[PDB]
Amino acid sequence: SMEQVAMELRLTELTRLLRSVLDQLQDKDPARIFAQPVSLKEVPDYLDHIKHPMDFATMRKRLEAQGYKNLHEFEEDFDLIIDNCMKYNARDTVFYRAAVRLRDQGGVVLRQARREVDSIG
Repeated sequence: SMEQVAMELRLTELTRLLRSVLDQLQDKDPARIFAQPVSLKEVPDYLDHIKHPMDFATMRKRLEAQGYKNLHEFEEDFDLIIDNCMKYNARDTVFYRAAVRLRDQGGVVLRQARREVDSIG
């Protein structure tokens, strides 16, 4: 149907916007601390601590399969990246501090993305 097609075009346009958001969020992580999943070879106990791991590569895979239906879903995954890190790592670590900085800087990007997604519908 043409209605299905139109919905598919909206999904595609959202996907384009979210890819630009994701690039912008990831530039706020110049150390690439959140680039890839936590390695179970190097933190074998990780899953005893963190129930839903997340990282930028995993988000990017979801994005390219047009797997985010709205901005809320994408933000949930971004928040997992930060929140997981702040639970697993202590306050005095480079990891926790990088999460705090990503959160603060990403909030600005997400504030306007919310306006763009509403605005362009």
